[PDB]
Amino acid sequence: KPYFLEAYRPIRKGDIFLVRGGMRAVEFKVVETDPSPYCIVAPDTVIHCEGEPIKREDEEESLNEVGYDDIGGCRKQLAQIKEMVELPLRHPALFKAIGVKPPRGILLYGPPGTGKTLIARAVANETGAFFFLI
Amino acid sequence: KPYFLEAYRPIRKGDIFLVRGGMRAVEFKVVETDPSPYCIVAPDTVIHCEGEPIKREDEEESLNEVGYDDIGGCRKQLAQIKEMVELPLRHPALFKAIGVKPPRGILLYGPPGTGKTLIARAVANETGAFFFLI
Ligand SMILES: Nc1ncnc2c1ncn2[C@@H]1O[C@H](COP(=O)(O)OP(=O)(O)O)[C@@H](O)[C@H]1O
Ligand SMILES: Nc1ncnc2c1ncn2[C@@H]1O[C@H](COP(=O)(O)OP(=O)(O)O)[C@@H](O)[C@H]1O
Repeated sequence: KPYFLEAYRPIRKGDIFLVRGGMRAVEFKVVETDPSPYCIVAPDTVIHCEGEPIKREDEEESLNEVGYDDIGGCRKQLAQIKEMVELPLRHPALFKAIGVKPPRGILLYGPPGTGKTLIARAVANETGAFFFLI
Repeated sequence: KPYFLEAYRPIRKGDIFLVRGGMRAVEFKVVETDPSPYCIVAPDTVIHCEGEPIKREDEEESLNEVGYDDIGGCRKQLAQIKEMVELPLRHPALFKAIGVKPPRGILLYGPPGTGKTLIARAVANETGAFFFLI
């Protein structure tokens, strides 16, 4: 109710709109909309208190995963990495269309607790590339 | 006799009131009280000489285990450890009820013969958590 209030948030059936409170981030999927396809939420809509844990479908990647929005203070090097390794993953057929040598090894050095593995996992999640840890 | 003397100690059947002397601490359990449930002790009560070793019940934890009363001179560090590890050990469900990171590793540095394992055992006995030694 606080979230929908003063908002008139548009919403389509199946959306995963997320709410935050009680220092926890819970996302509620709208399963059914009486009109279709989408609807505005109005304060005059009776509200429906069910609270059942329907398990998430396998195919979607949970919102639990990290992204570029979960890191701060390393914008310059983050942009460097993004521009360095954006083409070989989103455009490999290109790299087979041209004769050029891409990088095949990267080193990151800094004091511990600076967000290195976090950066690697964020980059992996944000391009769909398979991630392996050693 | 000297302990009940000048005392009128309140006493209920089954209590483990402890007596100390002869450079040893022995506790005598009252198994029978002629009136019930509790009573005061009086100098005019004849006394009974039995002195038989009935073995202690399994479920109760003996008085041999160390408590905070056995450690003095380290009040600050003991208070720090208590305030640090009271919640996770005695309120596990809460930490699942909120998103926060508890500590799962502690180091204690000091010269030998200062009572570090003593403190660990005292805390373990005072919170009822299982204790393992390596
Ligand atoms: N740049 C950053 N922005 C936000 N959080 C960070 C950053 N760097 C480290 N952290 C925090 O550090 C934790 C992970 O540490 P990590 O980076 O794995 O250590 P290491 O640097 O040894 O790999 C995360 O919980 C994260 O919140
Ligand atoms: N408050 C106290 N502080 C330090 N030592 C104590 C205290 N009370 C008793 N002791 C003594 O500490 C000894 C045990 O210390 P110990 O466990 O060997 O410490 P450490 O493991 O650090 O060497 C006992 O023999 C006991 O007499």
